Amino acid sequence: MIHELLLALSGYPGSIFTWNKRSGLQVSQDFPFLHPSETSVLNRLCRLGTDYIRFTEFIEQYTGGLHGIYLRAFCTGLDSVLQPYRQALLDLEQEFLGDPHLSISHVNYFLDQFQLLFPSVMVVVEQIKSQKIHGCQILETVYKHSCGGLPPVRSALEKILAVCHGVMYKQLSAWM
Amino acid sequence: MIHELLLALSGYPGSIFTWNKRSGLQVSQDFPFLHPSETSVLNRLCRLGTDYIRFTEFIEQYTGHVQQQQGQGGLHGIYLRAFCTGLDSVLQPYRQALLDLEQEFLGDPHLSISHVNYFLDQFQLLFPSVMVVVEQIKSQKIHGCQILETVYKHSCGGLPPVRSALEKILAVCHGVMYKQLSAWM
Amino acid sequence: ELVKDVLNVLIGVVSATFSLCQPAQAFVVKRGVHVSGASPESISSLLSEVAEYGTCYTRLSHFSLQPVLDSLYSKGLVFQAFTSGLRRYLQYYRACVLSTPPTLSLLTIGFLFKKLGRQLRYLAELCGVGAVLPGTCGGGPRAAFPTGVKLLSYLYQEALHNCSNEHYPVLLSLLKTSCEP
Amino acid sequence: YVPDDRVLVTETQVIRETLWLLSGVKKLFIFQLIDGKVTVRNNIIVTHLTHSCLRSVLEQIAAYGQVVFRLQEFIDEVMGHSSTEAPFRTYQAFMWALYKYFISFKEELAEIEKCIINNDTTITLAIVVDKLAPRLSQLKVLHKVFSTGVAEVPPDTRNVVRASHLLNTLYKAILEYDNVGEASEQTVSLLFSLWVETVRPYLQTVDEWIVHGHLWDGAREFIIQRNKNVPVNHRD
Repeated sequence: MIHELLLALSGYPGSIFTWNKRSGLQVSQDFPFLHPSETSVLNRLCRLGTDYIRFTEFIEQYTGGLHGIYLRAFCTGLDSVLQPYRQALLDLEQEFLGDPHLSISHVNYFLDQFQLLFPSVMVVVEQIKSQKIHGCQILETVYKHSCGGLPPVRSALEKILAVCHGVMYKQLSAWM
Repeated sequence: MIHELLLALSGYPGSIFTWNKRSGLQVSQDFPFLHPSETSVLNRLCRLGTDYIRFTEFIEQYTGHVQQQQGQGGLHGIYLRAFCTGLDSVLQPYRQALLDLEQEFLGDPHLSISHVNYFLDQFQLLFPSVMVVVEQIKSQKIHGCQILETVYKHSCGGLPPVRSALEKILAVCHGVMYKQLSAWM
Repeated sequence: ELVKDVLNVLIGVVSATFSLCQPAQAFVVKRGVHVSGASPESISSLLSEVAEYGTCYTRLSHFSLQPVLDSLYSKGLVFQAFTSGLRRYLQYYRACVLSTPPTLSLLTIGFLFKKLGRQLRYLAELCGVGAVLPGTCGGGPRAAFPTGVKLLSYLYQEALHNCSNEHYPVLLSLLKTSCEP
Repeated sequence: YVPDDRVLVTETQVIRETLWLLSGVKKLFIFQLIDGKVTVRNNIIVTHLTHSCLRSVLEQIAAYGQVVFRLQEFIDEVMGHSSTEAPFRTYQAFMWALYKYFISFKEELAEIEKCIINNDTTITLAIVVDKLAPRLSQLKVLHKVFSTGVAEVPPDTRNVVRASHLLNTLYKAILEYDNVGEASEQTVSLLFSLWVETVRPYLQTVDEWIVHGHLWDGAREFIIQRNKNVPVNHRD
């Protein structure tokens, strides 16, 4: 089942990889064709995969209340800084085609660079979505989460900081 | 499929591209090779090529063919001759853009008609815009200098390709009326 | 490939010949009807176009080839100068055909001769010769080609009817030969 | 379990089909039409993927097909490949501008088909949808622009308003992308080109009026409706 792991760490829902809007991706069956230890690794992969799915739903919802220009600017920022996820999941085809023997445990040496990044940055749109935040006040919560320890997260939300500061610099370039 | 189509778009039909005088060029709708994806791309090309078959007929039938003998004005004249030379000069681009595929359909060993459909999709735009002009002539029985109004009318259609094609027809027919006016005055 | 000798055959040998014979069978061309090493009906419809240009060159040159020498008894001297200019034209046609690289596709031939093939079908059907036996006609429409005043006036009428057309300088060249006598 | 009956397909065949659908063609074996909505094809399958995962990636591409099947379903009509003295000069500057963009993506879908028949290198759905990502991103812009600008218009209207709504919609559509940072400098310079062509018949009509005095609002194209001149230039 190694291409469906790879399309459901990409977006699209399937049948091994069951989805629910609450639970996220959720392989749950009692497969006779795997070592029984397997499915709890997949639910851990589904975690980041769902912090692409639900983390992507927000993106297509945009581009009034929440539908503001600085939220579009942050959200198309959350495209620029999210493209490395998309690309880093095309490149995960090129091994497994070749080497017949690589087991899914390889995929976790690979993607766990992102396991510091996705569920941390997931709190910033969950915050912007659970509160409401508008205008140049988006250009504050971005910076107050930029002041973190983790050097991955502390340069995810510094790229989104500078692309949404691109809007502030221009609106305050007409104005002056 | 290969090289047979280029004989079909140039006016020499047969076997697969069955010419029929009603519909024009038509493909035979059931084969073991061709899957459903692709006969409906040939029909787009066949409508362009049908308008070229249907263009060569209307050119050849009104110059060289007859010399006054009833030579009815409403079906001939110093103008309708010179329209079909403008029209010949307007078809040089199509002929050139159909020789430029001959050096690929057996000069680049594989093509699929998606590239052909694209490459000739430029002319998918020009031909119906002049097909309506000759269908206006064939129904309104236009004559004499009263064709220069039809030409100059549809030369006001804003589409730049079309506004060049019917400009190059217009230069020929102004040629003729200029000759008549150099004659008279 | 199996064909494309049509280029020199716009002058004459086999793939567009007249062969003054029976129109049904012995009027012959390189016509491989069916099978014939695999080329379809489509190529026959290209080749049987240069049969039209070809048999009109073979027949109009056949018509213009024989001199009159002020000796044919039916042909006043204008017709001599007329036929001389007509052979000047046929010599220019050879000079054009034979300059042509044989390294061209059949479609390039079928398009390149649209000018001359159209404008020579005129001179053939202007005379009695163009409707004799190209394959459509069966030796029927031959009639009296004019000679003398009736030639040289009718020539002037053709120059009017085509005073602007692609055919015009040919008619002026023939009329400026035929004025000589 | 009862057996499904299913047809295996090589994924490059699916890729040939989308490159046709997205080059704006009709009636692929995959992507079958049901009612002018493009549809998956039901029990169609491969191996490395299951049946309903494939179905779901087709749905997403078919809904992208709709945009350009519908723009093609409109580029066919108002240019006539399918009334007398009713030439809308505005919907023959729009619906021409819908076209000389199309080439430079109907084409990319050739040079794609090209490596896909004429070489060795490994290509597959995950290697190609991410390849097309900076261009299907445009077509869903272009669908909201034409959906709002033209597919929302009611059945009977005069040759003033149907042009006026389109002349207005492109202007607010570019302002929506002009201000939002440099996040995709494609989409501003996509949208500016469509407006400049679409104004040709209005900016032409005004030139005749401004410089040669008379104005030729034929088929009643123009807002100021000089039906007044019919009884005047003598009622002074």
